Order: sequence, then C-alpha cells, then structure tokens
Amino acid sequence: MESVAYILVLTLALGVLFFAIAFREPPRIG
Amino acid sequence: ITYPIFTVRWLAVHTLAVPTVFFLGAIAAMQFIQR
Amino acid sequence: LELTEELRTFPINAQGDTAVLSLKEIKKGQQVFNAACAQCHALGVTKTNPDVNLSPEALALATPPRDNIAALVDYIKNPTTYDGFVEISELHPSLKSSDIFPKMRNISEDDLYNVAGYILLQPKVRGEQWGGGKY
Amino acid sequence: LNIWEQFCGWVTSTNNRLYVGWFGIVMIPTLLTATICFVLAFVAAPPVDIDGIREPVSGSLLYGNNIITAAVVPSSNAIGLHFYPIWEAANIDEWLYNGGPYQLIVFHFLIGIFCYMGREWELSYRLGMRPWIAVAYSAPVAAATAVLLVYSIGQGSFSDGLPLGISGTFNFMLVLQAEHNVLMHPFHMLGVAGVFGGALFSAMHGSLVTSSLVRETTEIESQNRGYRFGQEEETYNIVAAHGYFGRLIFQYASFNNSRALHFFLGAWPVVGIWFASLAVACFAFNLNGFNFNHSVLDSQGKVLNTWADVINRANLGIEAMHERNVHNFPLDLA
Amino acid sequence: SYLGGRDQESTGFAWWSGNARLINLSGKLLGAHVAHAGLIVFWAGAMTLFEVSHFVPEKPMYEQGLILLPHLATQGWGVGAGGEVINTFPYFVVGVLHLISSAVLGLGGIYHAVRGPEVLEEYSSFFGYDWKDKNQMTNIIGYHLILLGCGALLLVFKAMFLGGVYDTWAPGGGDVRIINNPTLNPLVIFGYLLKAPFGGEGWMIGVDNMEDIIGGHIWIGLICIAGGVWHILTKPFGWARRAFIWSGEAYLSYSLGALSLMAFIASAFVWFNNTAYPSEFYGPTNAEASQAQSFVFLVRDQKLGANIGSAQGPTGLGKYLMRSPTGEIIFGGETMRFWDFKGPWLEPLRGPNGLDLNKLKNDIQPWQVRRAAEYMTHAPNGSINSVGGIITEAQGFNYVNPRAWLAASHFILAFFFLIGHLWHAGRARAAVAGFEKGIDRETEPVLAMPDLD
Amino acid sequence: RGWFDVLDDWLKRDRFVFVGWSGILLFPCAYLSIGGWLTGTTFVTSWYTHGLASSYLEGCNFLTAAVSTPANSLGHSLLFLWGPEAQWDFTRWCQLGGLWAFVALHGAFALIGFCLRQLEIARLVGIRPYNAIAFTGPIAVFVSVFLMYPLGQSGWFFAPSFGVAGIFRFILFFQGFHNWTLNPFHMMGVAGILGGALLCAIHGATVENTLFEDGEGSNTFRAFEPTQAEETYSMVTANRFWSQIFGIAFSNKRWLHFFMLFVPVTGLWMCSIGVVGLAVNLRAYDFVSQELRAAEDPEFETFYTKNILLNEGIRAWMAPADQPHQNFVFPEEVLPRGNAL
Amino acid sequence: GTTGERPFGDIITSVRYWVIHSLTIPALFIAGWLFVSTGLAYDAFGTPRPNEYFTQERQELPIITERQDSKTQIQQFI
Ligand code: CLA
Ligand code: CLA
Ligand code: CLA
Ligand code: CLA
Ligand code: CLA
Ligand SMILES: CC1=C(\C=C/C(C)=C/C=C/C(C)=C/C=C/C=C(C)/C=C/C=C(C)/C=C/C2=C(C)CCCC2(C)C)C(C)(C)CCC1
Ligand code: OEX
Ligand SMILES: [Ca+2]
Ligand SMILES: [Cl-]
Ligand SMILES: [Cl-]
Ligand SMILES: [Fe+2]
Repeated sequence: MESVAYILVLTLALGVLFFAIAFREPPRIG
Repeated sequence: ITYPIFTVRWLAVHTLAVPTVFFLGAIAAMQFIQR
Repeated sequence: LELTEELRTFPINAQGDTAVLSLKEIKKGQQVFNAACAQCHALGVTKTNPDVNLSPEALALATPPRDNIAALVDYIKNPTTYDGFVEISELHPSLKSSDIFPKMRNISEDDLYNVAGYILLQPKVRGEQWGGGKY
Repeated sequence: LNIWEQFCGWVTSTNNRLYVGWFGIVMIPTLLTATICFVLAFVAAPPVDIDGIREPVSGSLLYGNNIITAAVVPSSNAIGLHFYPIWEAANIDEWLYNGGPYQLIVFHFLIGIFCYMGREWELSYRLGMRPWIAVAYSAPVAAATAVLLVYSIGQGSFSDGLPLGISGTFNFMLVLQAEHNVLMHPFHMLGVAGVFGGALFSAMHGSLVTSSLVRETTEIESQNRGYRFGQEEETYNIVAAHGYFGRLIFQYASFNNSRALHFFLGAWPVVGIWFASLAVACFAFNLNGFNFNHSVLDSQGKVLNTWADVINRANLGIEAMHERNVHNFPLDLA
Repeated sequence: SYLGGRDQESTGFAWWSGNARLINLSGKLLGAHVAHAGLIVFWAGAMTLFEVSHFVPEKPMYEQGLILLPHLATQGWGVGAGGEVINTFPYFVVGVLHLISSAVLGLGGIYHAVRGPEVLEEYSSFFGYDWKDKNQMTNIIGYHLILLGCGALLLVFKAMFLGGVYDTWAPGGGDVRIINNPTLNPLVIFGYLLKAPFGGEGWMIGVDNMEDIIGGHIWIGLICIAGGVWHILTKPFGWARRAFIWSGEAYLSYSLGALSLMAFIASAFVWFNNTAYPSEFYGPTNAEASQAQSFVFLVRDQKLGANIGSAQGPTGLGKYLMRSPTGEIIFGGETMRFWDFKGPWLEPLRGPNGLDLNKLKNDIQPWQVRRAAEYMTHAPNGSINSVGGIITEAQGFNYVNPRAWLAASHFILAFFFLIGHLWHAGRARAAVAGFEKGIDRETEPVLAMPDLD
Repeated sequence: RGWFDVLDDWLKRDRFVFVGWSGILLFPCAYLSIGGWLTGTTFVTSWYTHGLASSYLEGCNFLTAAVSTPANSLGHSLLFLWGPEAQWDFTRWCQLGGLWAFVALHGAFALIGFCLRQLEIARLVGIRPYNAIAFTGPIAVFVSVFLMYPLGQSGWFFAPSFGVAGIFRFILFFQGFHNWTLNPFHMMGVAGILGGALLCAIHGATVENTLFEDGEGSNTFRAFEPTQAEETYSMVTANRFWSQIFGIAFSNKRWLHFFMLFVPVTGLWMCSIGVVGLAVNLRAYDFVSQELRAAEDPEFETFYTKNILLNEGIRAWMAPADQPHQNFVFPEEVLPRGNAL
Repeated sequence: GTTGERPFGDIITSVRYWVIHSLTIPALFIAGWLFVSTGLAYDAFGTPRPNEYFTQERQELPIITERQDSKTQIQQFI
C-alpha cells in the first residue's frame, strides 16, 4: 500500500522547513 | 595617429554584414512579388 | 497549376452553359467574401446552422440546385431553405432585406456575380476544406 | 509606554525571527488559513466536479491518486464567478462537492501574496536599504494574479485557472494552448527569452565570480571557507572577470562596472516574465496569439502546409478532445 | 552660485531618469504637462479623424475596429434607432475641435519649457508651490476638483437637456431618449459601492437601467464640487500631516495607485457591462455571445419541431434549458457561468422566475434571433493581428471585437501603473529618510540592532 | 623562435575580437550554421521532405519559417553534399534535406569550438574556468536533443526542425507522443530554469538595494572605480533583510554565486538525461497504477486520466499532417472527437 | 584601454567611410533585389515556384519514398 508513503515523505520534508528557520546557526562578523 | 585600414576585424565585421544587406535586399524583393 | 482559364470554367446558368472568368474579379470577389460573406462562411461551414456547408456535395442537393451562379446570385437575391418552400429573408442577408441587414447596401449584381464565382472555385482547388474542415 | 504603542512598536520592530509588521498583520492570518486548507484539500477533500455537469473529479491522496496526480481540483462551472464561501453553502458536503476549498486557497492566497509584496518593501524601509525589491517581487506575484484570478475572471467561471497540483498544472496549460493558443504570442515569446536569458545570466554571473575568486586557502580544504562573513574586501577582483568575458566576446560587450551588471541581472528576467504574465492577462480577454494557418497558398488557391497548421493540427486535436462532455454547441467561445 | 542647468553633474541625474531635473523646477514642469496634455488631445482628435474616413456607416460600428466612435455614440451624436448611424458630421467636428485644441495646447508646452521662466514659484505669489507648503498644495487639488465636477455635470446637461444619451433598454431595440428622472436616492447608488465584487451582484460593473448612470454624475458632480471648495478653504488635518508623506514625487506617487485602481475597473466596464458600453456599438461581451450561441440553436430546434425542455443533453443535463444553482431557469451547456446575463434582448424572455417557457415558445420574433445570431459570429475571440473566431478555424473574416481589443490594452497599462506606483513609493519613502542613494559607510543601521539568535 | 611558436604568438595577440588557437575550429564552423541557418530560413525549403512550406520564399513570416529536416524514408545518413545521396548537387541536396543536416552537424562541431575557446582564454589570463563547466549545461542539451534523440528513434525527420515554430512542433510532438511533461527528469529542469531565473532576479535586486552612495550625486550607477577593493554591496544588511523576510539567508557571499552556477546547470543535465530515455522512448507516460480502475471503474475520476486522453487528441489529429511519409489518411470518424466541437 | 586599431566612432565620422558607402550599401542591396526578381533563387536554390507546386499529373503531396536514390525520385516528380 501507498497512501501513507506520500504523507510520510511530505511531512518529513516539511519538518526540515521548520528546523532550518529556527535552528539556523548565527552568522558572526569578522 | 597612424591606424591601419584592414585588420582581422575588418574581415570579422564584413563577414555577417556583406551577407546581411545582400540578404536584406533579398527579403525585400521576395516581399514585393505575389502568387 | 498556374490557375489557367479552363479550370476556372463552371456553369454560370441553369443546366446548359458556362462562362470564362478573368483574374481580377475573383480577387475582389475574394475581397467581398472576406467582408460580407465572411462571419458565417469561413472555410465554407455555416456557423449558425451547422450542416448547411458550402461543399458541392451539399450545394447540389438543395433544390433547385445551387451550382449555377445565376441561380446563386438569385439565392442571395432571394434566400430560401433547401426546398424553396419559405423565404428566410428574416434571418439572412439579402438585397430583398437591405433595410434589415444594412451591410447589403454597398453592393451590386456584378459584385455578387464574382463572389458566386468565387465560392465554388474554392472546392475546385481543395477537397477537404469547403467541407467538414477536418477530413 | 502607551498600551497601543507597546503593540505599535512590537510589531514594527526589527528584532524578531520574522517581520510581523503591518503588511504581515494581513498576511500572517490570511496566508496561514490557506496553508492549513491546502494540506487538508491535498489529502482528504471529496471530489468537486470541475466540468460543471455531475462528474466529481478526484484529486486527493486518500482517493487513490499520486502526489503528481493530486490537486486542489478547482471550483465548479455552475457557480461561475459567484462568491461561494463556507457559509452560503447549506452544508459542508454541499461545499466540498461543489467547488468549496478551491476559493478558500485563492482569495486567501492572493491576499497573502500581495501583503508579502508589501512586507518586502517594509523591512527595506525599516533598515537602511533603498526600497526597490517590492518592484522586483512584482514579477512572480503577477503570475499569481493571472492564472489564479485575472484569467479566471475574463474567461468566465472560476473553473478554468488552476495551477493547484502538479498534473492539474499540466492539464491547465494544454487546454490554454487548445482553447486560445499560448505559443505563437509575442508577449509569451518575449517572456520566455527573459527566463532563458535569466537562466543563462544566473549561470553566467555566478560562474564569473566563482571563476575570478582570489586565493586565500590551500587545495585540501574548501575554497568557500577562508574569508569571514561581513568583511569589506571583495573576494574576487572585478577587473579580472571583466577582461575575460571581454576577451571572450569583445571588449565593450562586458560591463566594466559591477553595479551596472547587477541592474541587468535584475532587469532581463524581471521585465521578461511580466510580459509573459501580461500574456495571460491579455489571454484573459481572448486576445490570442496569431494564426498563420492557411496563410501561404498557391496561385491556384490550394492551401500550403506550414509549421503553423501542423501546430494547429495538434492544437485542434486538444480542442476537440478537452472537456469531453460539456459542449452541446459547435463553438467553444464560453 | 548654482544655476548649472541640465547636465549630468549639477543635479546628479543622468540622461535617463529624464525628468528629475524638473522635480524642483516649477516652471518647466508646467511645460512638461501642457506639452503632454497637448499630446493626449492630439491623439484624441486624430484617432477619430482617422476613424472617420476609415468609417463605413452601413457596416456596423464594431466591425471596422474602432474604439472612439463607440464612445461618441453612447452620448448620442446622431444615432437614429436600434444602433443605426444617421449622421457622421457630429463625429467629424468633435475631433477637429480636438485637433485645433492641441495646437494652442502645444504652444504652452513649448513656451513654458523653453522660453518661459525656470522658477515657476518665484512670481506673483500664485503658482510657486513648495511641495511642502501643504496649504498651497491642497489648493491645486481644489482648483481641479471644482473643474472635475463641472465636467461631471457636463454629462447630465447633455443627457437631460441636449437631445439625450443613448439607452439600450429602450423599447424597439435601442434609442437616444432624454432622461427625465435620474435617481438621487442614495440607498441604491451608494448602495452599489457596498455590494459584492463577484458574480451575480457585480459591485460597480452591473449598473443597468441607464438613469442610474445619470444619477451617478449628479452625485459625483455634487461631491467633487463640495470636495473642491473644501480644499480651497482649509488645510490638511493633524493626522493627515503625519500619515501621508509630503513631497514632490510621492506627492505624485499616490496618482499611480488610485489610477492603476481606475483602469482596473475600466478594464471591467469594457468587459462585463452592457449598459455603459452598448453592444450595438462596441460589440458583445463574453457573457453575451455565449448566451447567444445557445439561443440561436434553441430557436432553430424550436422551429425544427422539438420539445425544448424534454431534451436531455449529451450528459444527463438539459441541452437547452437547465436550471442554475439558485433556481432561475438558464441556458444550458457551458453557459452556466454567464447565467447572470442581462442584455437588452432576452429581457423580453425573462419571466418571474427567469427564462419562462410559456414565452420561450410563441414569443420569439424575427428581430430577436438575428441580433443573437450576429453576436454569436462576433464573439470576443481574436488573434494578435486581426483574425476572429476560434484559432482552429481558418482565417476568413477579420474581427477583433473592440470590447476585447480594448480591455487588454488598459490591463497592460493598469498593471504597469501599479508597478511604477510601487516603484515611486520606494523613492518616496527614501526621499524624506535620506537613503535614496544607499546606506552609509560609517553609520550602518544594522549594526546598532542586536543578534537574531 | 621555431615554426609553431610564431603561430602561437599570432593567435594569442590582443586583437579586438580574440581569434584563438582553438578558434580555427570555431570561426569556420560558427559562421556556417549561423549563416547556414540563415539561408535555410530564407531560400531553401521543405515540401519535398514532408510536404510543408517553410521558407521566406514561399512566404511564411518567420514565426513558421524553418530549415526543417530530411525525410523519414531517408534514414540516419548524414546527408553529405558529396555523399551517396548528395551526388554532388546543390539542388537537390537542400531540397531533400541537407542544411539541417549541414547546419546541425556544423553547429554541433562548433559548440565544441566555443567551449574549447573559453577554456583557452581562461589559461591566458589564468582565471580557473567554470564557464566551460557551466557550458556543460548548454552542450548537453544540444547533443541529446538535436543529436542523440533522433539516433535512438528513426532517422532525422523526427529530430527538431530549426526555427521558432519548428521547435514548437517538436514541443507538441513531445506532449502527445511521449508525455514529456510529468516524467521526473524534465521536471527537475523546470526547477533548474525557473529556479535559475529567480536566483539571478533576486541577486540582481539586492546589490541594487544595498549600496554605499559614496558620490554626492543621485544616480546610483556612478562612483564605482573598477580598481576598487572595498565591496559595493553590504551583505550584512542583506543577510539581515533575508533572515527576517524569507527566514533563510545566504550567510556568506561566496556560494551565493556558486549556487547561481549550480541551479540551472544541473537543471539542464537532469533535463538532458530525460530525452535520452525518450530517444529509445522509455517515456513513463503510463502509471502502473491508476489505469486498471480507469478501465474497470468509471467512478474513478482524476486529472491524469483526463490528461492522458488529451494526448490521444494529439496522436490521431496531427500525425496524418505531421508525417506524410506513411500516407496515414483518416476517414474522419476514426479521429477522437469529444463532442459537438 | 586601447586595442591598436581605429575606434568605430572615429571610423564613421570620416568622409572616406561614406564615399565608400554611398555606392556600396545600395549596391549590395540591389544585388539582393535582383536575386529574386530575376528568379535566380527559384533555380539555384530548390524552391518551387508558386504556380508549379502541383502539376496536372500530380496532386498527392510529394514525399521521398525510397532512401537509396532520392535524387532520382526528385527528378521524377518535376
Ligand atoms: C504617470 C506616469 C509617470 C510619471 C509622470 C513618472 C515620472 C517620472 N518617472 Mg516614472 N514610471 C511610471 C510612471 C510615471 N513616472 C511607471 C508606471 C513606471 C513603470 C513602468 C515608471 C518607471 C520609471 C523608471 C523605470 C524610473 C522612473 C523615473 C521617473 C522620473 C524621471 C523620468 C525619466 O527620466 O524618464 C525616463 C524615460 C525613459 C528612459 C524612456 C524610456 C521609454 C520606454 C522604454 C518606452 C516603453 C515602451 C513604449 C510603450 C514605446 C513602444 C513603442 C512601440 C512601437 C514598440 C519622473 C519623476 C525614474 C526616477 O526614479 O527618477 C526620479 C526611474 O529611474 N519611471
Ligand atoms: C511626454 C514626453 C516628454 C515631455 C513633454 C518632455 C518635456 C521636457 N523634458 Mg523630457 N524626456 C522625455 C519625454 C518628455 N520630456 C523622455 C522620454 C526622455 C528620455 C530620453 C526625456 C529626457 C529628458 C532629459 C534628460 C531632460 C528633459 C528635459 C525636459 C524639459 C525641457 C526641455 C529642454 O530644455 O530642451 C529644449 C529642447 C529643444 C529646444 C529642442 C527642440 C525640440 C522641440 C521644442 C520639440 C517640439 C517641436 C514640436 C514638434 C513643434 C510643435 C508644433 C507647435 C505648433 C506646437 C521639458 C519640459 C530637460 C530638463 O529637465 O530641462 C531642464 C532635461 O534635462 N527630458
Ligand atoms: C495647465 C495650464 C497652464 C497653467 C497653469 C499656466 C500658468 C501660467 N501661465 Mg500659461 N499658457 C498655457 C497653459 C498654462 N499656463 C497655454 C496652453 C498657453 C498657450 C496659449 C499659455 C501661454 C502663456 C503665456 C503667453 C503667458 C502665460 C503665463 C502664465 C503665468 C501667469 C498667469 C497669468 O497672469 O495669466 C493671466 C490670466 C488671465 C488674463 C486669464 C485668462 C484665462 C483664459 C484665457 C480664459 C479661458 C479659461 C478657460 C475657459 C478655462 C477652462 C479651459 C477649458 C477650455 C479646458 C502662469 C504661471 C505668462 C507668463 O509665463 O509670465 C510671463 C505669459 O505671459 N501663459
Ligand atoms: C480625487 C480627489 C481627491 C483627492 C486627491 C483628495 C485628497 C485628500 N483629501 Mg479629500 N475629498 C474629496 C476628493 C479628494 N480628496 C472629495 C470629493 C470630498 C468630499 C466628500 C473630500 C473630502 C475630504 C475631507 C472631508 C477630508 C479630505 C482629506 C483629504 C486628504 C487626505 C485623504 C485621506 O487621508 O483619506 C484617505 C482615507 C482613509 C485613510 C480611510 C480609509 C478609506 C477606506 C475605508 C479604505 C478602503 C478603500 C477601498 C480599497 C476601496 C473601496 C471603496 C469603498 C467601498 C470604501 C487629501 C489631501 C482629509 C484632510 O486632510 O482634510 C482636509 C479629510 O479629512 N477630503
Ligand atoms: C469616480 C467616479 C466615476 C465613475 C464610477 C464613472 C463611471 C462612468 N462614467 Mg464618468 N465621470 C466621472 C467620474 C466617474 N465616472 C467624472 C469625475 C467625470 C468628469 C471628468 C466623468 C465624466 C464622464 C463622461 C463625460 C462620461 C462618463 C461615462 C462613464 C461611464 C463609462 C466610462 C467608464 O468606464 O468609467 C470608468 C470609471 C472610472 C475609471 C472611475 C473609477 C474610480 C473609482 C470608482 C474610485 C477611485 C477613487 C480614487 C482612487 C481617488 C481616491 C479618493 C481619495 C480622496 C482617497 C461609467 C458609468 C461615459 C458614459 O458612457 O456615460 C454615458 C460618458 O459619456 N463620465
Ligand atoms: C454616478 C456614478 C456612480 C455612483 C457613485 C460614485 C461617484 C461613487 C464614488 C464613490 C467614492 C467616493 C469612492 C471612494 C473610494 C475611496 C477610495 C478608493 C480611497 C482609497 C484610499 C486608500 C485605500 C488608502 C488608504 C490608506 C491606507 C491604506 C494607508 C495610508 C493611510 C490611508 C488612510 C491613506 C456609479 C458608481 C454607481 C456608476 C456610475 C457613476
Ligand atoms: O472549458 Mn475549460 O476551457 Ca479554456 O476554452 Mn473556453 O472554456 Mn473551455 O474553452 Mn476552449
Ligand atoms: Ca455592401
Ligand atoms: Cl478535459
Ligand atoms: Cl455547448
Ligand atoms: Fe553581488
């Protein structure tokens, strides 16, 4: 079966869309 | 002050201009004529 | 072909005779075809009544037959159904109805004589078009 | 200080992870409703009858279809251009069968895509920058105007005009070629040359910096590393990159100063696509690309085949096959 | 000390951005607009002077592809009855009165740009205007608004006094009739503004029964006058002084918005409306022609002896007369989208519910179908160059339907003016904030702000 | 010097057009196939290849003018002017094909001569090339559409025809006969080009949004001596701008430019390996699912089965008129017509 | 910097460039006008004249049928 296979890889892509916004490293100037 | 007349670019710009306005003329001639 | 004279022969009158048509009256017959014979007779199809095509498979079958161009300038003088039963000069451009259809004022008999000669020269030079258009 | 200035002074503040400021006050609610409704209509929306007769066409992942084949599957032909909200439906089953959740992710999305275009202005005033990036975002917000709203207004109903989905985007294009002929149209043909130039000018200027970069590292590490973010010295010498692309084409063919070059990367794709987005806005009113069919012809008067009728013999076949039930009358001018 | 002139290096502006030498020059900016208003007036006569002498009065008005002569025939300069044109001489004199009025509007834009004074302001204390003496800048809007509302009352004195405006809802097709009662009552005309902008309701576009148009310019004339003598007598308020930027460009960047706002709506008056723009002069809209395609095939199959109703289509639905979602019996097929159609023909087929079948049989007269047969072949469907109908049809007739041929040509311009409004508002907000030329070297404003993370 | 070094001191001079020691393969083969193409649009024609009038001489106004193809019954033979078919005759040559053979071949041989050229100037100024690396986008499109697509299929009639509308036929060829949309190798290429078109638009904006204004003037294009080591855009305000609006931001000024190289070059390379699947027509038009209950079940109603009947609208409508090689003629009730249209 | 040859703005401001282009640009333009008004392009290049597409014996849209001797087939058609 297949219907949960799309929703898995969709919301696992959407989880990195949350993580890269919040847990971006701070750029430091030098 | 003394600048040469012919160079490589005199042959570079005449090629694709001597076949340009000879073809411009061809297009005009083709356009006047009818079926 | 060069569009010679003897492929531009077609019977101009009822059932007995033809005539030869020169080149320049066809092109103003083409010009009046693209002005007044135009919005409902592109490619020979009739857009408002969809099976009254100008194909000579179907132009012969409307009685009395519409291949004679003296009959065909009479059938723009007096338009009709396929049987000649009632006039449809309510619903058709004509010279009988010029007060209804105002585009037919700047026209003559000979300005209809060449567009009648134009409209059946076109299926003499092509087979699919002036027909279903998709054959 | 003041109770309302504590708000008006929090929301316009720079130190937040995203800018919530005044264009965001319309944006952040009315785009996130279109986010929540998009994930739910992609998954479990009941089918919606695009054709306007009866036929409920499915585009949700619970109903057996792939993520390529899924859609929001836009609203019905029977509502037309009516405002059909969730409350003028008698029930939500009446809503979702008859084109409900498409208009919820159009009027919420088009509001939320315009206030982003105001929000990109608003921080550029709230910092020291010169504010000319809302005009740069006026190009793919216009593509959101055309095929979502502007083309669906002038064509008639809200039925035609989705990109919503993947295959429904490809179904929408092939009918817009079929119905009214995208291809031989001089705003779309000007528009794709902006994108194809913008394809090249990304790969050209992005190469020529990465070419002419100075040495600051050794071969074993990355060359993306040795300098620090925020430095004032330019990492690549602009005089070396100019006399290489100059040496390639000719000397005055290349931009001597880089500040004029970056205007040209922000000109050629951005002037291009809002000609292509003003193709579809011109296509909204059935002002189509020109037909060269039956153009050349023998002195006999026999037709001569071109490429254009060979496009048309492909174009008539999608027109004679699309919307295979709904046409009762011999012209598709609806 | 200054008085450099017009070069690159005195003003900081180049050969492009080729006006901004005239932001602060008051006098030569007047020579910009008067040469420009002479140029708008020059097109306004010479298009009609080209439209006449490419006109034929026997052929209908939309056929020859002309867009100004249907503007004139709405006011009714010599249209007889039903959309026939009886006299073309008022169409000729209205353009020569614009062709000669461009030359005296052309002398001003060359005197005030070349020979006249550069310092417009410094004079007899009238014009001057420092884009910042607010009390003076409201008087410019006050001088225009008592003239804008006086041009607004020039339509009603055309309609109620000189002959009359054209009316498509007239019995007997359409005819000029002198309107004797426009509506003053604001619960239906200001109630147009409070309506939905969607199908059905139609916010400013569906404005049928022509005596509400003449009621508009009574009510728009008596507000622009009362707005005009507001801005002479008073100043802007306290909140308006601190909410609206207040300088040259921007003080000119607000005209790109409400404008782009104007020709959005004017790209829908020419697309959906059938009473401010008549279909006998402009041609039919998209809603009209698709009802007309279904209508001529109905009365054909009514005359071919076939019970209309009892006909299911190819789909289960009714081929001719199905029902809309809210009960009004409408035309079938793909014409469910234009079920809100309210043209002049088939309004004698409207019953109490809708298209009523007591009168859909035995009350089709031969005038009604031949109008709809005309609009079916004249649908808005064209090419770039000329060729009408659908594209898979060959090129026969050439017809672009100047409803459709005008709707896009404002929508190119209405979209573009929303751009340069937004583009001028950038240079506006960086005019009074001083970073129009970019950020500073030393006092960078980002470094005062703290870290994000 | 020697015998060869005197020649290498010639072609690496500072002439105004740089001729290049790799340019002797370019400059013959790039003036031909530009000027070989420019006679094929005007003078030489089709109508002996596949029955079409595609020249300025027959009178089509450039949006359907193209030097076409050879015929379908002719195979993959390189019509060579002096070849078997050619028989040393200009006429017929072009009339039966040529050109497109000629132009295609010479164009293919040049594109080598241009990518050899930008490698050659890159050593002369010592510059570390990536333009030749970023020309592998453009050379893999040409050799896998105009060259390696027809050699999988039948002979070069099915290759695209050189014109604006001759390409437009080849577009609607690949919709109907192959479904070149919705196979995934094409769809990365739309992510390549449209992703490439943003990243030059969004990078063209911010260098004109963060400026120093060193001059006392107004025009922003001035005050920029090329021999200037201090950098003209901010990157500290631009990172502060895009960390707030989009939430993600380029936190170093290099790899902002490497990403603009990478995003359309790997777009075309994924697009280049799709049409080599189309060359042997491994199309992936069919889904293994979503078709059996398009057969058993009329209640299963989706966009993909709506889209797959549109491609049947291509393959039986234009194919008698596109290919008159087989003389396909159709009796007008075998064609798929949906309804009244 | 400089390149060694004469710049273009110093070329077209010379009278010597335009005495050699008053009878040369309309010389080469009229040479293109005689290429089709004499109909040399109909015979040198292979185009059909727009009265000699279809003959009396041929109406069936001419196509190359055999691969090996295409020239012979073309000659057969006319
Ligand atoms: C009511 C309209 C209006 C007015 C009066 C102004 C006034 C001004 N604008 Mg402006 N602008 C507007 C609308 C307006 N704007 C809109 C809507 C746009 C978006 C398109 C622009 C875009 C624009 C640019 C791009 C910029 C300005 C600038 C300026 C200033 C200098 C103008 C100058 O030098 O011209 C310059 C004129 C030219 C360079 C000529 C260009 C001609 C174009 C290319 C023609 C376009 C095609 C045209 C239809 C012809 C077709 C022919 C056909 C045969 C093909 C001046 C204050 C500048 C500024 O900020 O200064 C303060 C600036 O840099 N304008
Ligand atoms: C609607 C179009 C329009 C109008 C009305 C103007 C008007 C003006 N521009 Mg302008 N401009 C325009 C478009 C326009 N521009 C465009 C598209 C560009 C970009 C190329 C520019 C670029 C530009 C620059 C860079 C400058 C101006 C300046 C000026 C002003 C003074 C001109 C001057 O001193 O030279 C006088 C010019 C002449 C004496 C030459 C003779 C030309 C004649 C007068 C033209 C009219 C002849 C006409 C056919 C006869 C009419 C017949 C009669 C019976 C009425 C003037 C108000 C200048 C300014 O700011 O003033 C200080 C300036 O610096 N403009
Ligand atoms: C937008 C239009 C406009 C504006 C605001 C101005 C403004 C000005 N002009 Mg001017 N002018 C214009 C257009 C304009 N002009 C045109 C089109 C021309 C060519 C005919 C001239 C020719 C012109 C000359 C030759 C002179 C001026 C002068 C002046 C200045 C002093 C005004 C004065 O004392 O007049 C006095 C005003 C009157 C005696 C009242 C007469 C009013 C008119 C004729 C009656 C008609 C009004 C009309 C019915 C209103 C509706 C218009 C309708 C037809 C559309 C002033 C700054 C003078 C100047 O620059 O100073 C040296 C000057 O000598 N103007
Ligand atoms: C086009 C002509 C014109 C122009 C340019 C102006 C310009 C101005 N007027 Mg003015 N005025 C005019 C006509 C005009 N007026 C007329 C005809 C009248 C008579 C009714 C008035 C009555 C008038 C008074 C009574 C006042 C002004 C004021 C002002 C100033 C600021 C406007 C403001 O902040 O309101 C902008 C409006 C808002 C910020 C409120 C939002 C309005 C709605 C809710 C926004 C939604 C609009 C929506 C997008 C479109 C749908 C339309 C409708 C359904 C709502 C400005 C100088 C003010 C001023 O400075 O005092 C002198 C003021 O108090 N005017
Ligand atoms: C703004 C109100 C308004 C509206 C809705 C109309 C509408 C109409 N007029 Mg009309 N007119 C107006 C003002 C208006 N006019 C004024 C002020 C004048 C005098 C110059 C005229 C003079 C006039 C004539 C002489 C004729 C018309 C005609 C017409 C009809 C067709 C033309 C058309 O498409 O109009 C397009 C309408 C618009 C583009 C107006 C949109 C403006 C929106 C609704 C408001 C924008 C506000 C703006 C942004 C400022 C903000 C306010 C600020 C204080 C904040 C149409 C019903 C013609 C017709 O067919 O009648 C028989 C005709 O003959 N009118
Ligand atoms: C007769 C007529 C009519 C009537 C009436 C009228 C004339 C009306 C008008 C009315 C009006 C009178 C309207 C108005 C409107 C308004 C507007 C359009 C405004 C706008 C503005 C804006 C939107 C802005 C705002 C703001 C913001 C947002 C921010 C800043 C601040 C401010 C506040 C400024 C009609 C239509 C029926 C039709 C015909 C004609
Ligand atoms: O349905 Mn969807 O769609 Ca694009 O067209 Mn018009 O209406 Mn139908 O047509 Mn051809
Ligand atoms: Ca006549
Ligand atoms: Cl379909
Ligand atoms: Cl139908
Ligand atoms: Fe940069």
